[PDB]
Amino acid sequence: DIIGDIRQAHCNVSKATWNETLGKVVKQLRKHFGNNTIIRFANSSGGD
Amino acid sequence: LTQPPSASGSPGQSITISCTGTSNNFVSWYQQHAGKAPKLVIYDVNKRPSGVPDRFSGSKSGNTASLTVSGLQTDDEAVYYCGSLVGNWDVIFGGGTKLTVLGQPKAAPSVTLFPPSSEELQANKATLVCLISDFYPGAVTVAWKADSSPVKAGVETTTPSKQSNNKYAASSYLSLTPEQWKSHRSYSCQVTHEGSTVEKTVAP
Amino acid sequence: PQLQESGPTLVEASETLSLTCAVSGDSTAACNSFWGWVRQPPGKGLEWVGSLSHCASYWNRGWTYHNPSLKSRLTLALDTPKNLVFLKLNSVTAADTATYYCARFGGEVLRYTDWPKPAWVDLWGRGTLVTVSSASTKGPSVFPLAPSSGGTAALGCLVKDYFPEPVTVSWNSGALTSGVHTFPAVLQSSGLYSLSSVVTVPSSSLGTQTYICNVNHKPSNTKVDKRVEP
Ligand SMILES: *[C@@H]1O[C@H](CO)[C@@H](O[C@@H]2O[C@H](CO)[C@@H](O[C@@H]3O[C@H](CO[C@H]4O[C@H](CO[C@H]5O[C@H](CO)[C@@H](O)[C@H](O)[C@@H]5O[C@H]5O[C@H](CO)[C@@H](O)[C@H](O)[C@@H]5O)[C@@H](O)[C@H](O[C@H]5O[C@H](CO)[C@@H](O)[C@H](O)[C@@H]5O)[C@@H]4O)[C@@H](O)[C@H](O[C@H]4O[C@H](CO)[C@@H](O)[C@H](O)[C@@H]4O[C@H]4O[C@H](CO)[C@@H](O)[C@H](O)[C@@H]4O[C@H]4O[C@H](CO)[C@@H](O)[C@H](O)[C@@H]4O)[C@@H]3O)[C@H](O)[C@H]2NC(C)=O)[C@H](O)[C@H]1NC(C)=O
Ligand SMILES: *[C@@H]1O[C@H](CO)[C@@H](O[C@@H]2O[C@H](CO)[C@@H](O[C@@H]3O[C@H](CO[C@H]4O[C@H](CO[C@H]5O[C@H](CO)[C@@H](O)[C@H](O)[C@@H]5O)[C@@H](O)[C@H](O[C@H]5O[C@H](CO)[C@@H](O)[C@H](O)[C@@H]5O)[C@@H]4O)[C@@H](O)[C@H](O[C@H]4O[C@H](CO)[C@@H](O)[C@H](O)[C@@H]4O[C@H]4O[C@H](CO)[C@@H](O)[C@H](O)[C@@H]4O[C@H]4O[C@H](CO)[C@@H](O)[C@H](O)[C@@H]4O)[C@@H]3O)[C@H](O)[C@H]2NC(C)=O)[C@H](O)[C@H]1NC(C)=O
Ligand SMILES: *[C@@H]1O[C@H](CO)[C@@H](O[C@@H]2O[C@H](CO)[C@@H](O[C@@H]3O[C@H](CO)[C@@H](O)[C@H](O[C@H]4O[C@H](CO)[C@@H](O)[C@H](O)[C@@H]4O[C@H]4O[C@H](CO)[C@@H](O)[C@H](O)[C@@H]4O)[C@@H]3O)[C@H](O)[C@H]2NC(C)=O)[C@H](O)[C@H]1NC(C)=O
Ligand SMILES: *[C@@H]1O[C@H](CO)[C@@H](O[C@@H]2O[C@H](CO)[C@@H](O[C@@H]3O[C@H](CO)[C@@H](O)[C@H](O)[C@@H]3O)[C@H](O)[C@H]2NC(C)=O)[C@H](O)[C@H]1NC(C)=O
Ligand SMILES: *[C@@H]1O[C@H](CO)[C@@H](O[C@@H]2O[C@H](CO)[C@@H](O[C@@H]3O[C@H](CO)[C@@H](O)[C@H](O)[C@@H]3O)[C@H](O)[C@H]2NC(C)=O)[C@H](O)[C@H]1NC(C)=O
Ligand SMILES: *[C@@H]1O[C@H](CO)[C@@H](O[C@@H]2O[C@H](CO)[C@@H](O)[C@H](O)[C@H]2NC(C)=O)[C@H](O)[C@H]1NC(C)=O
Repeated sequence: DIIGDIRQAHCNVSKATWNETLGKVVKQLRKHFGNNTIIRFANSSGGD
Repeated sequence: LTQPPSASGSPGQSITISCTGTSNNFVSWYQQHAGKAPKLVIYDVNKRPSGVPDRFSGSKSGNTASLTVSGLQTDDEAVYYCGSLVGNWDVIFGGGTKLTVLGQPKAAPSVTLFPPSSEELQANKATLVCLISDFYPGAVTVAWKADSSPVKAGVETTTPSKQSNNKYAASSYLSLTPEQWKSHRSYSCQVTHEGSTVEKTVAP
Repeated sequence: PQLQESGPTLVEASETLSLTCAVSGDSTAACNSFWGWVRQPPGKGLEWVGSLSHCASYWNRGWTYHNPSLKSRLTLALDTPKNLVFLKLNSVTAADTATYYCARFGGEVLRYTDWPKPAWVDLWGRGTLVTVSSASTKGPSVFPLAPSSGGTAALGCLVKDYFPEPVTVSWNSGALTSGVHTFPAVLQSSGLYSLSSVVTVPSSSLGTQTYICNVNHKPSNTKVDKRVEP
């Protein structure tokens, strides 16, 4: 039996640190896909 | 939590005592016999514990919580406190409700008020004692007044106790300075029993 | 399951009050309930003190709850191997005089959300009375109460500040039984005790025939008789 918080497992990511990284990464993709373009992120499509 | 001061009923009748200030369902009621330890008669509102008769039932409507005892008997005579969790983890208790299932018959109290003595004032002390006895039920509130305005200071009141004749008795002690005693002529002592009050007054 | 309180029944003011509960039939290690204390001042309502539990979470080594007012002056402790509960009160005053009960707290303790939520005391102890006094054993001050109804008036003997109990007051050394009464003791704000007595006698007896009460106090070594005149 589970004795404690009734919860589902969870993963924490700091909003500031991920964003800062994202901004630096998204600029690197534009060294290929061109200086100006729209880059959108989305979760997994589907599968196993 | 606000709990009614007193409650009375005859054997076989059903009494419902309330409690307010409970916004949550953590409400619980306790039963404490005089000269004994408190015992939990109910928890989580309606739910009953082990070895507790069905006639005890908890109920909560809105901000008001209520306990109901049907089929009164001798062993039900005690003080009933309510309590509940509030906020994060703190818990508070009410003033408690005193329920008495004593035998008949009802009777008006009897008050005898004694002013300070001559030897006592010489010790630079002044104390007035109200003696209340022969009343039913066994719960009485006492009030003091100096002339007309009431006295809020120096009031010591204790829980009444049963006598040999089965009638309850209590005594309230008012301790003050001899200066305010000689200044104010008359000192009134008000004793409130089941709505009706009995008053006594003494002057030097 | 039995809770046995133990410790000093008499403590001096401003000192440190220490009390220890001995549990029997259950383990303090059990995560099903919290362990703490609830004090009930004489002829007054129930007041919550506090409770704790070693059964912790990922960010703490345990949980400890204090009553906001009593927080500064108290310390709670649990001995898991020895199955004992501790309570320590610093700088104690006569206002802290109460019957202390060893309390087991039930509620959302075994399955909670966020913090644990204890809400009710399922199991109580017998409890002990701790009286806080800044003084020592005291003799009662005896003053007579002069009467004035209904053909028979009432007179009594006043018993002022004393400590500790008891005091036995008899009228004319047990000469009168019928129509004799004695009221219980009262706790003063100074930590002391006080009580009185009353007797009903006819008005025709007033005269050369007088009434004298016999006061007896063992601890302060006090035997005092006083005659009463109106
Ligand atoms: C992923 O990210 C997640 C974030 O997105 C992250 O979640 C965060 O997790 C951390 C921990 O992992 C959380 O931090 C903890 O939070 C606990 C709960 O905090 C809430 O409650 C307190 C208390 O509020 C009551 O008391 C105060 C003061 O009286 C009142 O002002 C309140 O109104 C309220 O009062 C009610 O209740 C009283 C008691 O029942 C009643 O008396 C009263 O009448 C009222 O009914 C609040 O202070 C908190 O507010 C703070 O946060 C909000 C957020 O919006 C702010 O807006 C706000 O300004 C505040 O900053 C909040 O509401 C904390 O208790 C806990 O801190 C305790 O533990 C640390 C351990 O080191 C101690 O150092 C610390 O001193 C605290 O100890 C006390 O409490 C513990 C129990 O928690 C006791 O065991 C201990 O003995 C001590 O108790 C003593 O003090 C008590 C008062 O505090 C007293 O009641 C006791 O009797 C006793 O004397 C810690 O900070 C954080 O909240 C999460 N955040 C979120 C958003 O989820 C997640 O973890 C991440 N995942 C991973 C894997 O990392
Ligand atoms: C998740 O849930 C679990 C429960 O499922 C929680 O686990 C509990 O956590 C608490 C808190 O740590 C534990 O209490 C500790 O107990 C140990 C001793 O544990 C042994 O004995 C226990 C009792 O056994 C007896 O009873 C049982 C039941 O009746 C009976 O069957 C048995 O025969 C015996 O009669 C056992 O239960 C326990 O078993 C556990 O561990 C086994 C592995 O060892 C495991 O197989 C079992 O399944 C079970 O899980 C074990 O045999 C105490 O020593 C300890 O006290 C120290 O630690 C706490 C913090 O943990 C601290 O607050 C204390 O102050 C104290 O720390 C001082 O002393 C240490 C030495 O004793 C010292 O090293 C420290 O540095 C510190 O010393 C300093 O400070 C003090 C003042 O504080 C000072 O005086 C010193 O001089 C010095 O300066 C704990 O009290 C529970 O045992 C444990 N399990 C259960 C079932 O409750 C868990 O907390 C939850 N949360 C998380 C995040 O996991
Ligand atoms: C994943 O988890 C990790 C680990 O928990 C997270 O990384 C930790 O992040 C926290 C907060 O972001 C950080 O905690 C602070 O660390 C400081 C040192 O680096 C401490 O000084 C500070 O303590 C003060 O604040 C606490 C809370 O307010 C108080 O409880 C504490 O007593 C401190 O207060 C003192 O100091 C002040 C002056 O500043 C003084 O006035 C007071 O009197 C008192 O002395 C915080 O605890 C940890 O350091 C981080 N750990 C690491 C290893 O980096 C990470 O953020 C998590 N990620 C996600 C996404 O959730
Ligand atoms: C996403 O990344 C951006 C940067 O591209 C972050 O913006 C940052 O916002 C904080 C305020 O929340 C700025 O801090 C500020 O600093 C100034 C100067 O010291 C001060 O005057 C302000 O009071 C405040 O403290 C920070 O400077 C700024 N970043 C940059 C590079 O300027 C943003 O915070 C990130 N996302 C989130 C979660 O906020
Ligand atoms: C990644 O994020 C997307 C966006 O939320 C998730 O897609 C969501 O998938 C659920 C199915 O599990 C969709 O529910 C469906 O709704 C439609 C419209 O009501 C209905 O016709 C279906 O029968 C079903 O109920 C949900 O709508 C959809 N989100 C959006 C915005 O359309 C996806 O699940 C996420 N991936 C993972 C792995 O979590
Ligand atoms: C999961 O289900 C089992 C029963 O299959 C639970 O075990 C019972 O728990 C109750 C307590 O309410 C006991 O009275 C029974 O004797 C237990 N039976 C058995 C066979 O162990 C179990 O509690 C459930 N999960 C938990 C531990 O919460």
